[PDB]
Amino acid sequence: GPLGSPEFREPLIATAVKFLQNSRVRQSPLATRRAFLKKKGLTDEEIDLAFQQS
Amino acid sequence: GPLGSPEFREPLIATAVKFLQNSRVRQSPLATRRAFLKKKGLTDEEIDLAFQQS
Ligand SMILES: CCCCCCCCCCOP(=O)([O-])OCC[N+](C)(C)C
Repeated sequence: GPLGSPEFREPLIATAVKFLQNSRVRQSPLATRRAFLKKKGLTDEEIDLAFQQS
Repeated sequence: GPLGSPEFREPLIATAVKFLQNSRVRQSPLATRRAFLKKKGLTDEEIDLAFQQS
């Protein structure tokens, strides 16, 4: 968010990448994968970046 | 937060541990360190765990 720092967002993005590459996760619909990352507190941009990197 | 999976919260807690171990950070008042982590999106439960592991 607007008052946060990259240091604390970067591990969430990194985990999200590993999440999106995981064989269990990949069996769920794209929207469900995105909703899961949203419930993890990731911003729309962070989710989009995770998908790019995955 | 409570809805987060350990897969995502543990790496964040790990990041908070590194934060709390930092020499400059340790110079700041306790309340300031906790509040900094709160504005990063950690809950008191997660901050307590960070301190526990620090
Ligand atoms: C390496 C990444 C693989 C992650 C693959 C993870 C598979 C999802 C498991 C379902 O998660 P959850 O139960 O919503 O979260 C746990 C949070 N609590 C149980 C609500 C407290």
